[PDB]
Amino acid sequence: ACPEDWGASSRTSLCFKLYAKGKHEKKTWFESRDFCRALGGDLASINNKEEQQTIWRLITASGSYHKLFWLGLTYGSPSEGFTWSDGSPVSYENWAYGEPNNYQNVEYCGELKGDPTMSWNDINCEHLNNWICQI
Ligand SMILES: CC(=O)N[C@@H]1[C@@H](O[C@@H]2O[C@@H](C)[C@@H](O)[C@@H](O)[C@@H]2O)[C@H](O)[C@@H](CO)O[C@H]1O
Ligand SMILES: [Ca+2]
Repeated sequence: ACPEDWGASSRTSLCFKLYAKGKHEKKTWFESRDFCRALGGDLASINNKEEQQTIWRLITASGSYHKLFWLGLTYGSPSEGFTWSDGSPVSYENWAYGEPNNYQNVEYCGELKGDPTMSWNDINCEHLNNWICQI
């Protein structure tokens, strides 16, 4: 079961919460990770298409599209490539076309484009974004 405002009550329920903020309250990737971890959770990992649907549904209920959200995607070692901050394997991927491209060699964190594509892009970790936590 999920906490109130994070999901449903069934044993298989996955718990996510959107944090959409104005520019003066958006956070870097590391700040967002720390915020979610302070609650006992982490930045959201999207481990399969079912979790993707869950998050997309939350976005539709928000009444706001096209927003960008930090996910728990962070680059590891050169041989690892991208990892999830919660330690789960990156088995499922939904990178946008041509991503991750490490554009200009400065893109080590992953963001979700909150539109129907639900696609991922690697971007500079110091950008200020909205974020999604899990618990
Ligand atoms: C898919 C791809 O390689 N896109 C390149 C562009 O990078 C993309 O857009 C920028 C603004 C940033 O969001 C990147 O994280 C993203 O991958 C790049 O700007 C452009 C330069 O001419 O080349 C594209 O191919
Ligand atoms: Ca990129």
